[PDB]
Amino acid sequence: VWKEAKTTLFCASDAKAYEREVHNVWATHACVPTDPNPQEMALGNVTENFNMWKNDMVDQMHEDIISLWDQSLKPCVKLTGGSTVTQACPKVSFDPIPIHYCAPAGYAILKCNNETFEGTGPCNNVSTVQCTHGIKPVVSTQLLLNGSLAKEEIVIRSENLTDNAKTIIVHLKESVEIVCTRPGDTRQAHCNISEEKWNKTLQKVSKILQEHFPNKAIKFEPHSGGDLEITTHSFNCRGEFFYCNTTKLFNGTYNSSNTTITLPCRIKQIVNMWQGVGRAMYAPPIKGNITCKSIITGLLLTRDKDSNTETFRPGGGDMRDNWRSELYKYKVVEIK
Amino acid sequence: SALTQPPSVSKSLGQSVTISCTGTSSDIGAYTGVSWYQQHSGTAPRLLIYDVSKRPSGVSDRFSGSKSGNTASLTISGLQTDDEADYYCCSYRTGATYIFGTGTRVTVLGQPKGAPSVTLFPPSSEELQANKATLVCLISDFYPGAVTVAWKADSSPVKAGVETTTPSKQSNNKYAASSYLSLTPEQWKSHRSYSCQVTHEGSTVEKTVAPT
Amino acid sequence: EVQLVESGGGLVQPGGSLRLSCAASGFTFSNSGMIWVRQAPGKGLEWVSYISLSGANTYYADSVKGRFTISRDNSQNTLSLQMNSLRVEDTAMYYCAKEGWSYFDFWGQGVLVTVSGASTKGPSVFPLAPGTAALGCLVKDYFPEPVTVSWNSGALTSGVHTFPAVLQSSGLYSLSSVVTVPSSSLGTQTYICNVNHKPSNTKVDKRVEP
Repeated sequence: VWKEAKTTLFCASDAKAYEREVHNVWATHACVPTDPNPQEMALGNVTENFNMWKNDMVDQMHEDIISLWDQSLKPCVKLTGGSTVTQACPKVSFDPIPIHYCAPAGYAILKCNNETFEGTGPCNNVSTVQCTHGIKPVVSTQLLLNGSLAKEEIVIRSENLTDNAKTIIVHLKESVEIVCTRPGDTRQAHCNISEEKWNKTLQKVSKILQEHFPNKAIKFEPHSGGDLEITTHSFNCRGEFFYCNTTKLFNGTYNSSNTTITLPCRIKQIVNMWQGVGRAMYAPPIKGNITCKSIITGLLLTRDKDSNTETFRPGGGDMRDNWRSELYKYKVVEIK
Repeated sequence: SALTQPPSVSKSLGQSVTISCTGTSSDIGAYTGVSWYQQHSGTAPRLLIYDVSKRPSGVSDRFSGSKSGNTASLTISGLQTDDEADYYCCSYRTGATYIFGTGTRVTVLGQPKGAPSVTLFPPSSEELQANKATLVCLISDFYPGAVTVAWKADSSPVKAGVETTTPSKQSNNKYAASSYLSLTPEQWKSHRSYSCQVTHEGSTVEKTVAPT
Repeated sequence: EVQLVESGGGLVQPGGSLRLSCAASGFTFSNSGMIWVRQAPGKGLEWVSYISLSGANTYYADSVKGRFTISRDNSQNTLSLQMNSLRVEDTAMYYCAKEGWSYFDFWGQGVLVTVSGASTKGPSVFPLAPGTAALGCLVKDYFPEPVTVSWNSGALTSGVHTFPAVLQSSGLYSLSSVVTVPSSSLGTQTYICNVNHKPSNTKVDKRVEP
């Protein structure tokens, strides 16, 4: 029953009542406990079109996290065009928790189970669903953490490379295990990855690239300018804002006790607003070992509009794209 | 290090012709950034095929391109007189470099037989004032591109002082060459007349100038 | 209408220097990569250099590496090629060309760069005196190519045929340019040929009369 529309969606999670940290405290009143039996209805002999970038469902998630982030991590100072603000800024406990969005009455959501689906046009095998699988909301530039992984092969998703400026996005078949650390110079930080995982991924990436763009010599190079967040890999890990050098990881042509590549990060009291234009000031750090093991699930890049070569450079900026990588194969329809 | 083409191929009007283009596993075998180009003698090259098979706007459909393993190929169906030129293929090579083919001269056969229009000029009274004399024999509008040039003083053969171009194709798809006899103003004013004889196919054409 | 206008050709002594310029109009100069291409007399074409749209990425061939320099100005919309330590093997007709992607539509007319140490011999031009008659101009003993012939400053274009030059034993070129005109006009129309041998600053304007 192909009939797309606009609605006001609602959240779902496994929030905890005793708890004091942010995410779940937002969840306890903004939504509902998970139903331990999510069912699926396969639709035999039906194929249907979709355009995987023009979606209100993304915007609602986008607006939710804004209305989440603004009220909970309350900064010390805020500023943009003729306007300055300062409130109380306590350090808070924090983590990412998996979320499902769900469908109101006279209406349901579907699943494009084409694991070889790119974005454009028809989904072959399809089913219907009450609510999506769990996703913890990852606020990150360049890289995609803790999200949804590929099952068959590593596939690429962008509007069209003919319109280059359309940010290109990636999701992977296997996960890269990363650990970041700041010990108890209290500003300078660092991050760690063991070479062999990173080297082969980009090899298998380059191999799927020489196909998508017919003919080439795949070269990887870093960012070229503009503000901090996008030029770096910027992210949150419990009560701060990480900003890490990404210069080494984009390293030219990749060709067909375990050694670790180590990246010089730093933290910032000062952050450029990701919702709109604006620059932000937060509480200084707390003492001790600051660590998170989290896994990379994909990546954002942009086709470099320069040279008869194959220069691919890190993306980011927008967070609507950050939402795109996991909700990809979950849709909007009327029962009629 | 270079892309191998046959140096020359030859077919008739209306027939189809195939040019082969051979490289390595580091250029043609891996890539489809392949482009074909037309060059008439002495003009700027014109884009024909790109990305193995694609045509830009401004190019006749009679042209078509292809790729297999390590070899590119160009196909021209419904051959015309305009199609008589040099042909080159182009490829991206590993390390952002580009490389060109050796060149294939396409000769279209069975064209109209053109008789040579000839003009012979005396040395100017101005050249004789500078103690030089040069006879200019200009041959135009002939086909095919093989001509034999002979010079005569009165009725006797002259071998010394002759310089002749290779015949070269003109604006009207026919051929053009020029032959120059170097003499002294004494050698010119001596003889009653000099004569220029052009042998094309069978017909021999003669022009005569006398010193007056 | 897209154009590529080349200048700066002519003779250089071997080891000497020359700079070529390619002027562009009819499209956005930035957003497109650019290339130089040369053709040795009677030889195959060969790629010289690549520059990217913003610059920064510049690629060179080995038989030229370290001697040639590619640059562009994205304001004036010009491509530049600075050439140093020139050898005779570099003598070629030089072309600038626009990039689509990995392919190259639209080309310059071609500027001939000759690398030779002959003292640049200015040609000697002599008048060749004549319904329908033929007259012309002899461009004798010049080094090097090219020589450009126009009639009445470009006013006479119908009848004109410019011949490919001979290479003499001495090592000097000679061509002739002939035009075919009506027999009545020989007592009203005065005919001028405008020889321009750019490498020797030789601009000659010579009159052809019966």
